[PDB]
Amino acid sequence: MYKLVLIRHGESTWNKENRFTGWVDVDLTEQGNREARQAGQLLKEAGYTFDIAYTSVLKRAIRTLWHVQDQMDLMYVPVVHSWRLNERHYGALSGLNKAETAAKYGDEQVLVWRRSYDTPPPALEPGDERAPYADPRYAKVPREQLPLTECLKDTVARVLPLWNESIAPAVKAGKQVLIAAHGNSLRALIKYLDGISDADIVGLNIPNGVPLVYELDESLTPIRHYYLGDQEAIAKAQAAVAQQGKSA
Repeated sequence: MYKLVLIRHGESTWNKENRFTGWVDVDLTEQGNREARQAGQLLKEAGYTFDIAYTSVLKRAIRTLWHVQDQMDLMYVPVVHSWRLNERHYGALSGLNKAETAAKYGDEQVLVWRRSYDTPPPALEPGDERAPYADPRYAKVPREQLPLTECLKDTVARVLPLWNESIAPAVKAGKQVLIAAHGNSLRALIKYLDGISDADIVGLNIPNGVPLVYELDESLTPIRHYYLGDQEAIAKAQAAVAQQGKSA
């Protein structure tokens, strides 16, 4: 039997301004910093330790890891930073206000864009400032593998290699692993690990900064999973995540 812990980054500046983020590299707010610190305390008090962590190349996930490593006294552990754990790419929605966007296109359309399995948001133009091609983070990724937008199904295809080739072998080797990442990239990994159907993944929302522990059998199949923390604080967290709602 093995344990794997997962954590969405703490509140970001764009979670607060209610803007679709994707691969735009925004930072944590003070509240997001505190969420991260608190997740570290919670794991330290529960006795958890880690031998290795995996995260994205986006600083909001990475600063969340930093805060967890700091409160846990694990600043020395190996960290693999991978573009494959990047938040699902939000195309030409990136930067737009989610409420103003539901007001223009329909609340339905915005639910498709945020939560469906296989519908992509509209794509960036290839010369959009926000396209990834000049970014040194992705200098080694061949150009055709880089998205201008992504549906969740693409996020799954992009995450699995890291899991098959690196994270699964770490877990089996006996390493105690933390993955600090993003709402939708974690939705995607969970969809694979739990065998959640295309239909059912629509409703899964993951709150900011709450450790989520998978217990895995020897074949890496989930036995159970649970959040750590106040179950009330977090039902409220997931209730706020439902903010694809139009404004006045």
